[PDB]
Amino acid sequence: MTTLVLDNGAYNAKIGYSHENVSVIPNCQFRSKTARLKTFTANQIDEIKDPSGLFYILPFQKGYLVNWDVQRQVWDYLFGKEMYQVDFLDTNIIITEPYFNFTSIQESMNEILFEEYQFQAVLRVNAGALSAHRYFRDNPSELCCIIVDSGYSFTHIVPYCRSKKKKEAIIRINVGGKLLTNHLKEIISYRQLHVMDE
Amino acid sequence: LMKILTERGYSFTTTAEREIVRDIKEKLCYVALDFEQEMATAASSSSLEKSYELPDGQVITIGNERFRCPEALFQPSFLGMESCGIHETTFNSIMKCDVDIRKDLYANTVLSGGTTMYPGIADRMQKEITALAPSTMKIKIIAPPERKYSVWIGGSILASLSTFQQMWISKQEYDESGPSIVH
Ligand SMILES: Nc1ncnc2c1ncn2[C@@H]1O[C@H](COP(=O)(O)OP(=O)(O)OP(=O)(O)O)[C@@H](O)[C@H]1O
Repeated sequence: MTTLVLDNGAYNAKIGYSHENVSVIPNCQFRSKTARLKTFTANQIDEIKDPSGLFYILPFQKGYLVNWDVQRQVWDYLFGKEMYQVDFLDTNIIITEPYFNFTSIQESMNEILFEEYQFQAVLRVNAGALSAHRYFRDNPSELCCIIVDSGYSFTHIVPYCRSKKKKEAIIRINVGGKLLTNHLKEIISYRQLHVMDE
Repeated sequence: LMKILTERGYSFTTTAEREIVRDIKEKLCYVALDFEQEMATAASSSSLEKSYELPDGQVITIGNERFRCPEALFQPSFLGMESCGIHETTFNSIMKCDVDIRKDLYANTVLSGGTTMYPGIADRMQKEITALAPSTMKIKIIAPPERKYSVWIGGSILASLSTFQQMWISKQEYDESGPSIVH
């Protein structure tokens, strides 16, 4: 059987099945100031002939979640067609979770996953834990590894040893790709004009 | 008017020539007795022939087109194309208009356009509308002294009206409705 691996964040929502759907599908919705305020979904941005001035509706602005509505709409729009073949109980999903995420929000996300989409199985694996498993499989002679995951909205220094992570020497840094993009925006704005917010 | 001048003896046949006939309207644009003005003036042709200035110096005493085809507005049958005389045409317009609004239509009949520069249009419209209209309703004709460009003046005012800003159509709504806007 096939499975659906899902990683999610502020910038990207990477879902993929056992063989294909390898891309940079975003997680946020786009509203065009010109296209009659139409609310686009993750991949529908390609339908926008003018992405200038797109207003971003973000389920995550940083490591943690906000406004479930957007995330559930994105998941529905993704599943509704070729991306996942909406069939629910035929296969299972494996979702990633941040290093230290809202316990309540994450258990409620699992609740929603079990109730509304009713995947026959899902688990609480960590985004860093999956990369740790990948690296361990790549190098079976290794017994301990540190992951520096500098995502577009994440910067995690996560240890892994003996197939277990310790919650003492685990670091996160707020200097992410989104902050870098915003700083470049502000710099260009300040050095070419007094205001620019694309 | 060119055919009238041909009957007279000039016999122009092209616009490059009858540009001066167009200009003749600058002085040969009076009418008093819509029914017999031209005849009564041909009978006593004096101090009414303005003698328009021809290029070749031919100042022949123009005295029949002075009253022929300023009246063609009130008498379309005088030209050959038939229609309600301009006065009765306006009258039929305000008649087909509403009954209550017809009082203000009588009281606020405006005259505008280059052709309305004829000094006699005001008085002749007064007379014809008073003959065609009831006695209770009067005719308060209003011909601006500069009716030549009254349309342009009013348009410029409407454009440069102070608090008229919000009613201008802009690229903002054009980029989402285009010509599908009110039109
Ligand atoms: N002072 C005048 N006396 C008599 N006739 C005139 C006078 N001035 C202009 N005309 C005639 O009126 C015509 C011009 O009309 P006017 O400028 O009032 O409206 P227009 O803009 O020319 O017409 P339209 O509005 O249809 O374009 C000219 O062809 C001219 O022969």
